[PDB]
Amino acid sequence: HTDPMVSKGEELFTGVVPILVELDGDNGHKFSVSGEGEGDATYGKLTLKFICTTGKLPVPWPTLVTTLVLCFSRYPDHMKQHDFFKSAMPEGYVQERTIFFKDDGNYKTRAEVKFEGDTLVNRIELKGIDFKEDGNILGHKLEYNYNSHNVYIMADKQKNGIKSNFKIRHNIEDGSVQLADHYQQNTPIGDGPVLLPDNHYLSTQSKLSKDPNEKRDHMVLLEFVTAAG
Repeated sequence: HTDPMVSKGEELFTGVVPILVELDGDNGHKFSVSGEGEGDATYGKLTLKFICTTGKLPVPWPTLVTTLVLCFSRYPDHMKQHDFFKSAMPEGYVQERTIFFKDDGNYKTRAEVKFEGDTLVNRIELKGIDFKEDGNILGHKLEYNYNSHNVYIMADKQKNGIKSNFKIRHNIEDGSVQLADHYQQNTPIGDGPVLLPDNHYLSTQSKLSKDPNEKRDHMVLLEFVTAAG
């Protein structure tokens, strides 16, 4: 890369980076989720296996996919200047979201994504309120799958970061659809310079699977993210 700042952020994601994901979540049903796996940013490849360490997960697994490391997205060479997530490393960035579920409750998530040595760590705290106890979320009426999406990344120059809002559409078991309206903002942790991008997209593609030898409530995730625009 002609740009040495781009060479700084890209050097941290040249090969296979190990990932660790931790989530403390909360109507007020408390739970915890631990995730482990690898990330290959040269390909946008994501391989993660999450485990509900507190027992049964009180929510459906697909509703936590967007919450449970966009720094592993594959940014094309002519777009490396627009990679905010990698440019904030290794100090990291804070990812905050409010996920509105149509005719149900909402998630409020605060995340710290940073490097701890060779390991990329994702710290999440999740607060969910105003959910229906027998609704789709708390009643586990969502199917165990996921769709492909294109999220619009814009930058906020007054926060020195990014912002994005997009719609995730979960599939209800009866054939209907549950809307999860996302609002997202990302700010850098350190004081150093970062890459404030132009408007672009992130094309996502996910697969949900189960480990036949795992007896705890878990989710296997295969995800590919690539930027476009």
